[PDB]
Amino acid sequence: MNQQKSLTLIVALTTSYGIGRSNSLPWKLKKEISYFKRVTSFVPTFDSFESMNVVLMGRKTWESIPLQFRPLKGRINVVITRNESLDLGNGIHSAKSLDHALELLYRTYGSESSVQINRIFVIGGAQLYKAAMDHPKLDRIMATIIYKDIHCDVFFPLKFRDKEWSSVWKKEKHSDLESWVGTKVPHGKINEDGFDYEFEMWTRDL
Ligand SMILES: NC(=O)C1=CN([C@@H]2O[C@H](COP(=O)(O)OP(=O)(O)OC[C@H]3O[C@@H](n4cnc5c(N)ncnc54)[C@@H](OP(=O)(O)O)[C@@H]3O)[C@@H](O)[C@H]2O)C=CC1
Ligand SMILES: COc1ccc(OCCCCCC(=O)O)cc1Cc1cnc2nc(N)nc(N)c2c1C
Repeated sequence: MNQQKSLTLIVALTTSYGIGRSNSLPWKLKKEISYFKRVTSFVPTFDSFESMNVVLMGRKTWESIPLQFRPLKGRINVVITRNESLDLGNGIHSAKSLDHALELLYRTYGSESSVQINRIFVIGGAQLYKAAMDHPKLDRIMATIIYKDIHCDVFFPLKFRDKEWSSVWKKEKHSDLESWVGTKVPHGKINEDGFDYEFEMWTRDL
């Protein structure tokens, strides 16, 4: 009991794979955040009685989210950290690795329990993404591609959209994205505050 679910990674990144600048996001993208929330939150209606999605995040990502938005509402939050928090203890799930998080969620949210887990998301940390790209249950990347070389100091660790990884990672038809995300989603370039981005969904075979 531990191999059940695929992991999905969700990320926004520039075409040079930049994702972060001063333990923050190098952009301010109200719509993009709104997609993140909607993807990360969606549970099919029949399952929305009992089921919640899970968001897994590195410790530096936890801190870098404005305090008023923590925990991410309507999703089971787990922060990955070797400490043995200390979190500020406080009823926010904690684990020292991606697999220790999964084990905790299965123990905590089992057949028995009131709440049921629907999908599991890795929402970041470059360090946590690195561990997720190595994990053999990671089969899906919901990527927002930012068409600008915004200066970054933290990078996505694997060039999954580049030719050297193109036999492993495959970009899906937009209708397959909408279908996976349960909603109609903007297709093509979107422009908030000065640059174009778009929503992509990438997969690999387990
Ligand atoms: N553009 C986007 O889509 C997103 C960008 N970001 C950005 O990425 C940056 C943060 O990335 P990064 O600095 O790497 O930090 P992370 O958010 O991955 O947090 C790093 C810390 O998380 C714990 N951790 C992460 N991975 C593991 C692991 N495999 N095993 C055990 N513990 C782990 C910490 O442990 P310990 O307690 O020991 O410190 C480690 O120091 C920020 O700028 C943030 O804004 C974040 C989310 C999304
Ligand atoms: C540094 O990470 C930040 C910094 C500030 C921030 O502003 C608060 C918004 C919270 C309200 C929405 C909700 O309730 O969900 C959010 C995040 C997380 C984030 C943002 N975009 C994201 N966009 C994508 N494509 N992927 C991610 N993984 C994102 C992730 C983790």
